[PDB]
Amino acid sequence: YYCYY
Amino acid sequence: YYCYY
Amino acid sequence: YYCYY
Amino acid sequence: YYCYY
Amino acid sequence: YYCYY
Amino acid sequence: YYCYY
Amino acid sequence: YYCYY
Amino acid sequence: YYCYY
Amino acid sequence: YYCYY
Amino acid sequence: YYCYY
Amino acid sequence: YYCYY
Amino acid sequence: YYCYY
Ligand SMILES: O=C(O)[C@H]1O[C@@H](O)[C@H](O)[C@@H](O)[C@@H]1O
Ligand SMILES: O=C(O)[C@H]1O[C@@H](O)[C@H](O)[C@@H](O)[C@@H]1O
Ligand SMILES: O=C(O)[C@H]1O[C@@H](O)[C@H](O)[C@@H](O)[C@@H]1O
Ligand SMILES: O=C(O)[C@H]1O[C@@H](O)[C@H](O)[C@@H](O)[C@@H]1O
Ligand SMILES: O=C(O)[C@H]1O[C@@H](O)[C@H](O)[C@@H](O)[C@@H]1O
Ligand SMILES: O=C(O)[C@H]1O[C@@H](O)[C@H](O)[C@@H](O)[C@@H]1O
Ligand SMILES: O=C(O)[C@H]1O[C@@H](O)[C@H](O)[C@@H](O)[C@@H]1O
Ligand SMILES: O=C(O)[C@H]1O[C@@H](O)[C@H](O)[C@@H](O)[C@@H]1O
Ligand SMILES: O=C(O)[C@H]1O[C@@H](O)[C@H](O)[C@@H](O)[C@@H]1O
Ligand SMILES: O=C(O)[C@H]1O[C@@H](O)[C@H](O)[C@@H](O)[C@@H]1O
Ligand SMILES: O=C(O)[C@H]1O[C@@H](O)[C@H](O)[C@@H](O)[C@@H]1O
Ligand SMILES: O=C(O)[C@H]1O[C@@H](O)[C@H](O)[C@@H](O)[C@@H]1O
Repeated sequence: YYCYY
Repeated sequence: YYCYY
Repeated sequence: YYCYY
Repeated sequence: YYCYY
Repeated sequence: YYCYY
Repeated sequence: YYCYY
Repeated sequence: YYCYY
Repeated sequence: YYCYY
Repeated sequence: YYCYY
Repeated sequence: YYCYY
Repeated sequence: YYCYY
Repeated sequence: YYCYY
């Protein structure tokens, strides 16, 4: 799960 | 904002 | 599953 | 908002 | 259990 | 995608 | 328990 | 992704 | 890679 | 949603 | 590596 | 969300 804000 | 679950 | 808001 | 499941 | 994709 | 368990 | 992905 | 337990 | 939604 | 990489 | 969201 | 590496 990786988020790039 | 993009998330890769 | 990847979402691009 | 587009999601690619 | 109900999922709404 | 939202699930309600 | 409800999750909103 | 937010879950409300 | 297998996902079970 | 469970993924097994 | 297995994740259970 | 629990991951078992
Ligand atoms: O675009 C970025 O700044 C960063 O994005 C992340 O996903 C990459 O792992 C990192 O190496 C990049 O520096
Ligand atoms: O359009 C964007 O900003 C981003 O969209 C994501 O899906 C791509 O993985 C990333 O490389 C892009 O920078
Ligand atoms: O790395 C991936 O498998 C995917 O990552 C997503 O962000 C991109 O939009 C998609 O084109 C790629 O196929
Ligand atoms: O990468 C893909 O297979 C698909 O991704 C979707 O977002 C595009 O609308 C579609 O035209 C592509 O064929
Ligand atoms: O919100 C919706 O569009 C739909 O959501 C589903 O869960 C309901 O069973 C269906 O009757 C609704 O039309
Ligand atoms: O905020 C949303 O888009 C959705 O969030 C879900 O939890 C609700 O069951 C659905 O009726 C909403 O349309
Ligand atoms: O039924 C429930 O407990 C919950 O279901 C979720 O989808 C709604 O977003 C939340 O407002 C409700 O409190
Ligand atoms: O229902 C709740 O207690 C909480 O649910 C969260 O999603 C809301 O962000 C928060 O403002 C509420 O206080
Ligand atoms: O557990 C399940 O319902 C399903 O899980 C999938 O991964 C299997 O390919 C399918 O044969 C099963 O019926
Ligand atoms: O605990 C669960 O509901 C699920 O957890 C997953 O990791 C298992 O592959 C699946 O067979 C189970 O049904
Ligand atoms: O195959 C595996 O290593 C693992 O796959 C997961 O889905 C099961 O929940 C876990 O008990 C197994 O040890
Ligand atoms: O398999 C393991 O080592 C561990 O996996 C975790 O998910 C269990 O909560 C923990 O009790 C086990 O000891």
